Amino acid sequence: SIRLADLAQQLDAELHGDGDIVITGVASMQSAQTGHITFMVNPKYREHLGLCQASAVVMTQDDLPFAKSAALVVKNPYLTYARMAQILDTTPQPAQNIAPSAVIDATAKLGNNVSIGANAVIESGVELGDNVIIGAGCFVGKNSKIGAGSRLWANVTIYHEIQIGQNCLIQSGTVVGADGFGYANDRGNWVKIPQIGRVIIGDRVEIGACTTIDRGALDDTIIGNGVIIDNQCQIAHNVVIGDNTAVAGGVIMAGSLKIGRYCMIGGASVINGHMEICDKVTVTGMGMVMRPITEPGVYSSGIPLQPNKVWRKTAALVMNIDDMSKRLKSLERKV
Amino acid sequence: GSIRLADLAQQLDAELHGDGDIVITGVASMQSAQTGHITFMVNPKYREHLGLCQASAVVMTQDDLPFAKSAALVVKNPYLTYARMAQILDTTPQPAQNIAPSAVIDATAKLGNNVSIGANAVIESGVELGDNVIIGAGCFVGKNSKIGAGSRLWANVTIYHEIQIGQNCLIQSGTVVGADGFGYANDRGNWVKIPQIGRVIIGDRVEIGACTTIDRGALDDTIIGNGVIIDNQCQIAHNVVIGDNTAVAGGVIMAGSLKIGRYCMIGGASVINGHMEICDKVTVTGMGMVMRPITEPGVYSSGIPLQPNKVWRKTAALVMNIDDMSKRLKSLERKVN
Amino acid sequence: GSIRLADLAQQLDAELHGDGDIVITGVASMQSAQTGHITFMVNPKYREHLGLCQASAVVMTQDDLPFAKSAALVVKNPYLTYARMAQILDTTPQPAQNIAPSAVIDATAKLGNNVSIGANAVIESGVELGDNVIIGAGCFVGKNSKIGAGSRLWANVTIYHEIQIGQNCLIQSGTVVGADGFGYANDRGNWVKIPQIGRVIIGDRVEIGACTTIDRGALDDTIIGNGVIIDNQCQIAHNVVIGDNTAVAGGVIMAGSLKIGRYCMIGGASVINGHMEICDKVTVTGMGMVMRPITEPGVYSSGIPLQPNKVWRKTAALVMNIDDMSKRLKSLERKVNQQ
Ligand SMILES: CC1(C)CC(=O)c2c(nc3nn(-c4ccccc4)c(O)c3c2-c2cccs2)C1
Ligand SMILES: CC1(C)CC(=O)c2c(nc3nn(-c4ccccc4)c(O)c3c2-c2cccs2)C1
Ligand SMILES: CC1(C)CC(=O)c2c(nc3nn(-c4ccccc4)c(O)c3c2-c2cccs2)C1
Ligand SMILES: [Mg+2]
Ligand SMILES: [Mg+2]
Repeated sequence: SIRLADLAQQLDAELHGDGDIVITGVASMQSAQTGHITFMVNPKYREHLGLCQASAVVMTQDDLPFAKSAALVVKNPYLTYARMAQILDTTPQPAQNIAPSAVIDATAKLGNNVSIGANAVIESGVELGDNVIIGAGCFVGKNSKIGAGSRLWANVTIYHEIQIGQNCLIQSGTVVGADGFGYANDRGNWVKIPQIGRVIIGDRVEIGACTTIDRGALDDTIIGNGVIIDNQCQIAHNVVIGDNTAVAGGVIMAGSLKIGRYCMIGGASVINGHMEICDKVTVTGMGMVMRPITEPGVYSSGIPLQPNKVWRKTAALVMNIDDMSKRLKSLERKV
Repeated sequence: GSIRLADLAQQLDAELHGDGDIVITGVASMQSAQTGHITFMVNPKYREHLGLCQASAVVMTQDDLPFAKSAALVVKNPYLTYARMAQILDTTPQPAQNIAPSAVIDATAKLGNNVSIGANAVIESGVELGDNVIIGAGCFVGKNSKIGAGSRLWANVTIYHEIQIGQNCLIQSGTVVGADGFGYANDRGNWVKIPQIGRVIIGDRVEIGACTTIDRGALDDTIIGNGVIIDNQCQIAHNVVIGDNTAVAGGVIMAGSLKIGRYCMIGGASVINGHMEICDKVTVTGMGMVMRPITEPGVYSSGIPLQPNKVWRKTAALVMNIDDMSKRLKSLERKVN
Repeated sequence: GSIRLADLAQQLDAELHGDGDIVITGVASMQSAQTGHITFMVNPKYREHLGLCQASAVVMTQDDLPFAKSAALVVKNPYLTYARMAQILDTTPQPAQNIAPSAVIDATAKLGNNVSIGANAVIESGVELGDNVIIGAGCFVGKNSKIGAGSRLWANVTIYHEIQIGQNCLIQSGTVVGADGFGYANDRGNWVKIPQIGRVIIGDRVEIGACTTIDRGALDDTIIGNGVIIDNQCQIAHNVVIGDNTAVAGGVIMAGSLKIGRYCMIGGASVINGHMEICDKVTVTGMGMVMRPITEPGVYSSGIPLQPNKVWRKTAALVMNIDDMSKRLKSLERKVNQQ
């Protein structure tokens, strides 16, 4: 719990109402009860703010006239919401202290206040920084290093020789450092290319659940600082992702792709490899990226949904578009 | 477990034609069935082939009966009868039996009657496991989560904190329920984490495949209705709502705050945008690119399917330049008129 | 790990030019290579750059040799030689060594010689592990499953019951082999589970990436042939059959009862529908949408690639209205034909 006056101070918001109100948590506008602080971004929710039963509402100045409760005025309600939710976070830690069922190699190097959950497995030579938390059931492979403040939820797999920076967060089911998909071909038989590169993850990286990030073949797969990656993504060997880029759910990236800084890769996109995407590119969901992207801006692909009866005709016509083109050229020639 | 044919026929509400004392030991395909096996025929084209099936009994319709070359179980719906008899004769093991000494179970967890927990599973404080719940080896169940009676998790399932799972659910290995939704605010180009303090509510009789991820909500909850079936490798984002009885095939990727109605069918590898609604009784065919709300029931499709590469090159180049083609058509139309 | 250059050259069937007594400690990229490293050159545009490479030896072709600024191993196939020398000098650790005290192993399991089982792995009753099999930490191997000699599972792999895996396979972490196929009957709108009592049969020398799922069959079996390579995040549905030496890149989804032949190459993020067959020696390029059987070898493709969003908006609008474009074209043809 926190006093509304103290919360507004920490949030650099200006308070309009009883600063002695006690805030115990954050809630949506529709669910907020007494003690909750909430927020609004869309002006449509103005007309019925009197129906919201939160103790306080984070809003802008243009919103204040419509307020029907204590209000914290800020320039950016959504960012203030992020900050106040961190202050009022109820999320537990993946582990507390080192569990007696954890299996930790005697050559592991552990900092202070490291927590390791039940049945986690820590291999030889692993370095865990101060305040690192390893969840139940994780595996951390030989000589990997995890920087101070980083946290793995339950059942994360880190392979060997992996480097992870400070204050990262990796959700369950994710695998960092599996072999890249590298094979030579000897007369039709695949010949494995050992993948002896690594994965380097920077600081403040968040990776979702059941995402896979392969190690490089010789040099490294690199995730920049401040990158956020959603669930179900595949980051192939020797991919390089620039700082602060965001990758939404289910994105598949091929080997040796380079993505710049401040990019936004939409859900379920497919990005081919051995090419570069420049800074400040947005690919919208399901984008089929076949060529380098050299200019910033928003890019898209795909023919959207239609009723099935309509789609049948659309697809058949598109598949015969060469014949349509030939007929147009012939008609131009004749006219 | 072996069963007399007459008893199996009674449990299936089938009409027995043949020796009720035949002992059935399992279910098999028509081509693999041997003595002791029961099988089924759904396709009357195989009537002439039944003499090649070595099953001790065959489930079939009344129209099929004159063609039988074995004891027959006559039913109205051979396919449904097959599902029922396979359940009766199921050889699938349980994920665990009893409580393994290597499992780590917080003292405050509440176990119902006849709960089984497999080797090296981890059960956090405040967890409640209903009667007959089975947790597979190596699972994690997070703080205060509740799993209803008869639900079963295979090995290596991850349930986060404050998750509610109904009765008689089944969750395959590698699945993660309740990870953080993809919630971040942007501050001058830096991403600022939004704690995801909502939950996941999973209803009764829900089946979830392997390596599927269902994220918790930001403030309110991600909700999966009763009787929903979800295949492998699906992504259900934070604050998605999936209505009762909907089926989601493999590899479907859903964005945040999507609401899918009841009785929908979402084909494999579809991609569904967020902050929008799909009404009841909608079918999206495979690889559907769902970018806008769907407000009428029925069948919807997208995608330009495969062609020989030489042909595809022309299709793709012409589509990409279709604006020029459209302009040329208009210009030719004006010249002719 | 260290090996004299002359000995390495002999094991590679390479021709040594330079000091055979050089001690090679590992493999590196041309850009990263330092003393003790061996590297390779596949692209002759780097001949002028070899003086910037500080490897102790470089694998190259006879045509490259005049450009060398180091000991050289001359071979016909630098890329294949690299694969072989990377295997000889492999630094990849094993998933486990010996049998960990924290592993839980059913008394009825049968182990071959020199089996290793990692910490907190769980082995069910009736499992058979062949000689030199390695089971990583935290794995689960379900009842009666059999893993052939030399096969290795990395950490946190799940093998269900009644699964058969061949020799010298390799499965990366997070993968699930033998989960229930997506099988349901329907009773008045209620899904009725169909127990999936078939199996998965995986052949010899199969490599499977991370977080891939391969479901068991409904009655008969899901089958992966010998020498198949499957990348990460793939989905192989119940009763799929994949022929020998086929490669499947990352994120491919295959629906039930698909049959893929031998020597196929399935590009990343492709979607392959089921109850159909793809013949031998078919290449599906990335993101391919396969709706019909493929009966002739060769290369097949689908998809409309990326455009700037403002351009894409117009493209999508025109395509969605392509039927009207077709009707206008036919009408203009009748006019030009004087009808
Ligand atoms: C990173 C952020 C804070 C902001 C953001 O821009 C974003 C976010 N979540 C998304 N989910 N999906 C998605 C998921 C599944 C299917 C389809 C789409 C996107 O495409 C998402 C995007 C993007 C839009 C355009 C480029 S990235 C949250
Ligand atoms: C649930 C059910 C008993 C019936 C059903 O409706 C269904 C089933 N299995 C499927 N597999 N795939 C699939 C998987 C991967 C790639 C491509 C396709 C579908 O699209 C499937 C569908 C659906 C078709 C259209 C909408 S849902 C079995
Ligand atoms: C097996 C091999 C040594 C050779 C090979 O053929 C191949 C390889 N890696 C790939 N990655 N991706 C990919 C991954 C993610 C997104 C987009 C593309 C492909 O499509 C790949 C392919 C293929 C190309 C065409 C058919 S298979 C490595
Ligand atoms: Mg243990
Ligand atoms: Mg996908």
